[PDB]
Amino acid sequence: MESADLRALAKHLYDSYIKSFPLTKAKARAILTGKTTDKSPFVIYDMNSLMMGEDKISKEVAIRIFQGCQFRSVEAVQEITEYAKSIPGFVNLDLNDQVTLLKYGVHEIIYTMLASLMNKDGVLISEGQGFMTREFLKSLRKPFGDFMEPKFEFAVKFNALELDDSDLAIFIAVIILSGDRPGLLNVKPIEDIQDNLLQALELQLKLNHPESSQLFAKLLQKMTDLRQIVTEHVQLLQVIKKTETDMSLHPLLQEIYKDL
Amino acid sequence: MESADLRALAKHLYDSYIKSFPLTKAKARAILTGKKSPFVIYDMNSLMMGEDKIKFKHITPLQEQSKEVAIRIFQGCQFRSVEAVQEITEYAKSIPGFVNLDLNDQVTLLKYGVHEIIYTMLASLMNKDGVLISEGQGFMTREFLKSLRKPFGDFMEPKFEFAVKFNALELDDSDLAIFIAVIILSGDRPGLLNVKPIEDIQDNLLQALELQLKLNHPESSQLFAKLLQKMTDLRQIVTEHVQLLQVIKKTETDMSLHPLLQEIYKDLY
Ligand SMILES: O=C(O)c1ccc(-c2nn(C(=O)c3c(Cl)cccc3C(F)(F)F)c3ccc(Cl)cc23)c(OCC2CCCCC2)c1
Ligand SMILES: O=C(O)c1ccc(-c2nn(C(=O)c3c(Cl)cccc3C(F)(F)F)c3ccc(Cl)cc23)c(OCC2CCCCC2)c1
Repeated sequence: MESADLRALAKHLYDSYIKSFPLTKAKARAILTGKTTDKSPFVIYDMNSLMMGEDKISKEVAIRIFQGCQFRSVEAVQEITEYAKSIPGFVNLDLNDQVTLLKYGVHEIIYTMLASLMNKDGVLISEGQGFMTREFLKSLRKPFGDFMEPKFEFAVKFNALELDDSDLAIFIAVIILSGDRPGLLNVKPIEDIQDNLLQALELQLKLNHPESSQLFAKLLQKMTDLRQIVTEHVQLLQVIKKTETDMSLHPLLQEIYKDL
Repeated sequence: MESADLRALAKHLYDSYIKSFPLTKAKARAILTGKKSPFVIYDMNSLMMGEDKIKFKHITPLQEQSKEVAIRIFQGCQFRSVEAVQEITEYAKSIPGFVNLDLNDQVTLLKYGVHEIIYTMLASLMNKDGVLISEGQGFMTREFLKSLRKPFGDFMEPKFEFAVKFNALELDDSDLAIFIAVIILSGDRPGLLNVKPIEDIQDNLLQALELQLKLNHPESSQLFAKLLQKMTDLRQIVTEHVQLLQVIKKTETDMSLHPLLQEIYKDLY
């Protein structure tokens, strides 16, 4: 609750975030804007560029891309879980509430952090080694094309806030420590942690974006749109599963989606 | 370098050690010796009453957990160990020079060090008759732990065997604060990128521990050497520990936790 303490918490979370997520927004942005020789991605914009891309960096292409999304989402769940344990107080919570917070929080976080990998033309893949175009993703057949596009729609709006990794590290923590998740046993300790995270985010945004009016409020308003987009994602994903048999969901994602 | 620098480092680490860990050795020993009473778990019925009266957070039934007591206690060890890792990680940041290391090397040092540190610090909570749990609110007997069925009983006992020998050195919290730092700053962990600064810090921690032990146990002959020799018992039992855990997972079908819980505890299983 004191500034030094709030700045210390910000530094802690940023450092843990760097340790936990291999591909930061800062690195993604350097790749997307370029001007460098060594970091240029191979761009996948059609079927044949995809073929060449596998040789550089079976199933029907839409499915293969879906399985690529879910395999990375599972890895992201693992990275997010490691990050969560570094949030002060999280591992001391009731073990059931830890599961619950991760269960309902990972999806919102994956959307947030996916945006870091995206611009209006596509998304970085394979640790930034590839770039798959939005138009290619959107043109995937039957339900898959429309499954991909809303991730871009959110990302373009979220990215206009110009958050950097130091901002995102605290924002992600706030999302995880949401006391309103269904089935929480002890709301008060989660809310006490979140108030400290919210206080730290508030000061971080004031110091890092002093010219950005009410960025704190605008970012909390983004957490609202995240709740709606994750809801649409699950409903669409359920429909796809009840139509496509060639789709396995990783048992970790399978568990997260059950009862959700 | 100089005596004052080494004493300052000792005091800095001691002060941080107190801040980082919930139950110090000094407080634990007062409880173990009877100097009010912790709730005592000595059999199945006292365990049931103890979880119902006291809230032993690591041995409370989860959803999708084994109801078998031996498994529940085993997993409780793993859940507390997860908590200890974060405590050790926070302590590490207070060691002068540590946060300036390469971030990958900070991660590596903590990764390969926490097991040795958890064993070491567990000894502070243990005597030959049992172990303090829940910040000293409970005391679980060695006989109860050792009498758990199949491999679980034999998984518990080696921890007591080590602790009893380690505790004969009669280290206090000011000694342990430096010793634990020395363990973290081990230059021989696999995959370190820049060993030189890690050994430079460890050499300072070693000088500080050597002087600490001379001043705090002037009558304890070659205590510095005997404590470094305990790295032999520590490296060996962590090795044994890994083999034991493997047998349990490749044998026990009733160990299922919610996959998100499995992910949280993934480095300790
Ligand atoms: O690296 C990451 O951090 C990363 C993170 C996320 C995705 C991703 N997840 N995702 C989902 O639907 C999804 C979500 Cl958001 C949350 C949870 C579960 C899922 C799902 F299980 F259902 F999969 C996308 C849809 C559209 C798009 Cl463009 C991306 C995703 C991701 O994409 C990897 C590559 C996409 C292009 C082809 C090659 C692989 C990468
Ligand atoms: O408070 C602490 O600082 C504390 C510290 C350690 C333990 C502990 N760790 N441990 C391990 O096996 C272990 C080790 Cl040493 C190193 C690394 C990882 C593990 C493991 F992940 F595999 F778990 C025990 C075995 C036997 C016994 Cl008696 C204890 C431990 C500890 O136990 C708490 C339990 C509460 C419920 C009732 C039973 C004791 C508490």
